Amino acid sequence: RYHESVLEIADIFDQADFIQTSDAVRQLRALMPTLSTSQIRHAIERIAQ
Amino acid sequence: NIAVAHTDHLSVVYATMSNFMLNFTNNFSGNHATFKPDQYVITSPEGSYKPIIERQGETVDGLTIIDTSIVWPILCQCTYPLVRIMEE
Amino acid sequence: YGAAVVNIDLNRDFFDTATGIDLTKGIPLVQDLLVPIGVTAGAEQSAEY
Repeated sequence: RYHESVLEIADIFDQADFIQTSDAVRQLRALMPTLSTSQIRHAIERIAQ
Repeated sequence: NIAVAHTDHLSVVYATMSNFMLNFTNNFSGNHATFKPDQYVITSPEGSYKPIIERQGETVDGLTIIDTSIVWPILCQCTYPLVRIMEE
Repeated sequence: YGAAVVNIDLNRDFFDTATGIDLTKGIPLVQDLLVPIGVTAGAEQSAEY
């Protein structure tokens, strides 16, 4: 009898300069697709571009 | 870099091939500590005895020997549909 | 006189096409920044939001 689930680090930690955790940033993440490190890298390259 | 390809794609391919009609044996329980293959032989009182798994050594089929170094090209010189940015 | 509807939009003049943003649909829409993998073509678009 259990339920396996994902626990975001933001749902544990909330140190101010360490882990951004504003509800804004939270729901903005809720909008995001699942990500690979390559996806994130591509995003970073795009903002750079 | 490649981990999302293996987990989020290649694993599903394993899951389907896992059901193909001719994959009839059970190969591994996920427990290196205990697992042994089930072992059947055709056999008759009239004296015949053919094991289904047997160890005859290297054979012409070219499948008896494994080169583990295959991991290296996989971890390095091999691209994937999931990396990268789009690919159907 | 005769204005139909007055809306509060994001300012296209500030958030220019130079920002890579596109405000024509009513929302910011940056192409090819975040984008899901493993989805059929044209499934990327919501991420543009």
